Amino acid sequence: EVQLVESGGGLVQPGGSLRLSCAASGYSFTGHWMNWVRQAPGKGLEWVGMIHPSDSETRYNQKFKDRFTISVDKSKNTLYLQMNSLRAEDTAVYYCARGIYFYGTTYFDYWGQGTLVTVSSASTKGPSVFPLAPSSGTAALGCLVKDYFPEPVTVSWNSGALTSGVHTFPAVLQSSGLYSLSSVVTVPSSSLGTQTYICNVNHKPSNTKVDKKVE
Amino acid sequence: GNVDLVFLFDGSMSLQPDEFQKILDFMKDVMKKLSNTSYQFAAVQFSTSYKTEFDFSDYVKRKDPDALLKHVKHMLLLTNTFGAINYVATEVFREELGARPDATKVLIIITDGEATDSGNIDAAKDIIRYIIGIGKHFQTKESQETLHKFASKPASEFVKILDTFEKLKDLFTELQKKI
Amino acid sequence: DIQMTQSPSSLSASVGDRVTITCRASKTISKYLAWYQQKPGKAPKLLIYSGSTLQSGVPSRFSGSGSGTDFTLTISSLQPEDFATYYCQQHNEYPLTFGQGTKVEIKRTVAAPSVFIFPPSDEQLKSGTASVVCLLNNFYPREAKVQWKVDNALQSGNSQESVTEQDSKDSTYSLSSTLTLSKADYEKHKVYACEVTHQGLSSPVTKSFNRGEC
Repeated sequence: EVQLVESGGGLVQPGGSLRLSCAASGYSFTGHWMNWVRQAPGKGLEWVGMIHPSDSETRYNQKFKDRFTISVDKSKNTLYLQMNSLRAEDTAVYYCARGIYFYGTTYFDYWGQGTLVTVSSASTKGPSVFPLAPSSGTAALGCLVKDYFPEPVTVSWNSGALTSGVHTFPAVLQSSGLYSLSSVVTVPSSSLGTQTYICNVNHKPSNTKVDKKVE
Repeated sequence: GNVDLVFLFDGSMSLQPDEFQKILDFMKDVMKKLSNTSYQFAAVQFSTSYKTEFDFSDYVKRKDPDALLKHVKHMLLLTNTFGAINYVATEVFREELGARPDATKVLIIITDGEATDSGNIDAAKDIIRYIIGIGKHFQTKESQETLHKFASKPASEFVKILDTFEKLKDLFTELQKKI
Repeated sequence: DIQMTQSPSSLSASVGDRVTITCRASKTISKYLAWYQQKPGKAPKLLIYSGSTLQSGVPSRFSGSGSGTDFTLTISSLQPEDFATYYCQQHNEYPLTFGQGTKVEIKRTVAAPSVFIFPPSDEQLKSGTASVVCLLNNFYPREAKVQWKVDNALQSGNSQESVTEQDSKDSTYSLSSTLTLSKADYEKHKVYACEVTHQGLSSPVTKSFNRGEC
């Protein structure tokens, strides 16, 4: 299958640099134009620019041409976006998307999963995971992921063996400037006391993996 | 010794962006194989009118089939196969565009539909002409026989009708075990 | 540049209705407009290009129309899976510009929230803070009140909510409130309650627990 997997996002200070990666698979990487699109939290999509891997010909949005540099590595089937002199408004989800050049200019048919870039002058804080133990017929239980920076965190249950009745709530921001989210799962009420529940909390910016058994 | 080969590829409204893409990849795989070799290439898209996507002296400078064809756009119009071959005979096989007077003339035509025009291709009589008809339009002998007047004689060897665009892959490997 | 203007900014429609989203252009762009569907947390998904061409895999219930400045995406017979902001994009000239998106939400039948309450963990207490979590599970509409009470003292300004995005199947919402206190404060009081008001509830529902018990 056509696959676009991105890496390199995280926390970066104002005036700092960062290089994102886009690993492309399942098609001839040198046969399609590649694009970078970004999306600020709770806002719209912005085109950054394109690159043709074959010879690395580029076209930019002029809004981005100064501090953003798009390059390629045909040997690794990988696309890069080099960001420089970053500022708060550059906080966005950055997608790499494969484009079609056939009709008009360009539209995008295959997208990357995205990666969050947070521009802030704060420090990376890993989370604490506290059990939301079930009640003393349907029971709820969960994990409280607390006091982390920046976003995001991933939460799964039983290594992925459980998706039914799972609710990973959006992170909220608090006074401390740290995030905190809860992830809850509804289970049979009689299953407790014999069935094992473990939430898998991952915070890549801080290199914090936590396996938390609830009860 | 050395040969000048032109790809005359279909770009009509009956092609799907995927089927158009497969033709483009086919032309590349061919070039890639026939590289480190005394061949030089040119590619012309045809529909209602005709456009040289890259010429010979573009090829001998760039060499990369991927970089040479990156600006191609899908015409999405008709299939004027007659006017197209004449255009390749008078406009593309010129030293203005980088053609060699000692090199033998070869033409690979790729289409998925019957010609939407008429006339003759007498202008292209000293060009070796291959024609590749691709599926579901050449699903009847009568229609397959319409491509014979474009190709070199005998059709037995210069006409290939493929069942599906997925079969352009099959065709490429055929040519690899060929001499 | 070309300003793409979408209409409306958000909407709600019941399952099986005709949704018509309009995208308008700063100035003529022939027929070269594309539609994208973006689901929560996920990347945008191609639906239509060149004004009216359906992409391979996209259900024919999606339809693009228009040429020039006025374009329309028509989702005929809306589905629960069809919850996801829609963006339009011009592919006629550079730079490529998008619309601003239209949230398409799904009207369904009123659903009462199930209420669950979670005392702080003893693990978190060992650290000087107490988080009490109230959970409203699988309800509709999205709009609900949560009242935090500590021995009948209303707690205002020391709680934070989150609402899940529409269930792609089922069609509901879930809400999670977190009341945060010091250990000192928490261990000074007994009755911790969560009073939930919703349109689906006949009268407010309370879920409580007593400290040193839970």
